[PDB]
Amino acid sequence: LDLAKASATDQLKKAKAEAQVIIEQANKRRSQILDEAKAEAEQERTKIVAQA
Amino acid sequence: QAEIEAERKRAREELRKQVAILAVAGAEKIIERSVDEAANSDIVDKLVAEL
Repeated sequence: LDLAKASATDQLKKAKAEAQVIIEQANKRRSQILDEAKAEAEQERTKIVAQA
Repeated sequence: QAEIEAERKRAREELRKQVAILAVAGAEKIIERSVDEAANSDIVDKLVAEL
């Protein structure tokens, strides 16, 4: 009992934190991706209505 | 987008200066084709005095 539930516990929560981090990596990862997108878009726009 | 407008306006204004300038040439060629299409005879004596 002790051995099992122990291993499961540790691996479990360790796995937990790892996962959370991963979510963060994707988080500001794809999120930052979003910000950059915002910038580029902005450029294209200024161009467009300038052309106007 | 805002800025270019004023300039374009100036351009048209010059088109007005050169426009009035062109009034002369229009009087000129005016009488000219008048005689051409007169196509009967041309008496340039009669002064239409076109602007």
